[PDB]
Amino acid sequence: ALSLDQRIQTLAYEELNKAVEYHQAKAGTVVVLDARTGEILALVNTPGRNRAVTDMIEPGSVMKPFPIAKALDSGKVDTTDTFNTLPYKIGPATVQDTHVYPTLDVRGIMQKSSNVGTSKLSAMFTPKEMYDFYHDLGVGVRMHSGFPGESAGVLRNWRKWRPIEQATMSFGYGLQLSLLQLARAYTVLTHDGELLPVSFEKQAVAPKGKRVIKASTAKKVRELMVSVTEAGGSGIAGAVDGFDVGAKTGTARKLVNGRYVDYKHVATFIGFAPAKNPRVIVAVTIDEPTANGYYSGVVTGPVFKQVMGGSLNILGVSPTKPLTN
Ligand SMILES: CC1(C)S[C@H]([C@@H](C=O)NC(=O)[C@H](NC(=O)N2CCNC2=O)c2ccccc2)N[C@H]1C(=O)O
Repeated sequence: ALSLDQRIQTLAYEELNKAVEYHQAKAGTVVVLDARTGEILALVNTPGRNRAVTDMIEPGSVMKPFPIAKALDSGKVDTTDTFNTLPYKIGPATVQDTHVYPTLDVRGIMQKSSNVGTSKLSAMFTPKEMYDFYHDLGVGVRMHSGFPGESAGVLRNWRKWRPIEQATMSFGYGLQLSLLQLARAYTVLTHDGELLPVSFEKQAVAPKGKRVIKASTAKKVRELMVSVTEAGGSGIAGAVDGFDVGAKTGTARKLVNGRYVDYKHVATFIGFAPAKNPRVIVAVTIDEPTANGYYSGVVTGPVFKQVMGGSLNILGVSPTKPLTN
């Protein structure tokens, strides 16, 4: 009846805890979705409540593939287009990357995780168009997974938005998602641009997605995302031997009385493989690591590596390129 694979479940548990202990972190979560059905194959939380469904976080940089997809789907951006990625101001506040480049093409924006570049891609759409796009991805939306305490997330209405909000949401702040809503949204990337329902039951009928982007655009985005796990990309720690992996890192500062603090982070890592035609999505978040680094790449990449590499094995998926080990 249940779609949870005990072997992936066990693997996800062990590796989650090994990372949480190692990094002296408060809490953490792993979800593993079927990339074409939305079946949950694994879902684990450090002890306590089912954080995967009940808790909402700001996605940060693991949001960025979505505005990017939107740009490309519209016809207004091509994958080769170059953008000005310098710091710029919207009223008082300033939008910037942690490493400054003067320009990046779209592929640069993904591989390096450019806040500015993502917000330049966002800025070509009306508030309504971005809202509608995030809503269609399930941001702020009940999933009816069948779990109790299901968080809807938060998606403030576009009629209310200050201009800075459009921009900050495009690179992941001022909006909130359960890790499970976030994994789900990635089915748009994996299921040829159709958002899938999520369920913990084996399903007897093909599930029907809602079309959000073209099949051609998901394909292009998945290829862009391979850059994240190769040299020059922020998720190199996440690479799995034998396979190209489309992934996205995200490190977020936390909100304490509504101001962002520089001594408290949430590390996230979501990816799928094989990149060209994925079978699986793996999502990791770890909250408030205190030892042995705080970046997505070093905190959540290794966890992802082991859960993805062990899932592909367990499901009888063969390596698509030769090992270098
Ligand atoms: C370190 C990174 C490469 S920057 C980028 C990105 C997305 O996650 N993270 C940020 O832009 C994030 N900013 C952030 O939290 N806030 C909150 C409100 N405004 C704002 O920008 C940050 C975290 C740590 C140091 C510097 C910046 N991805 C990181 C990755 O891959 O771990």
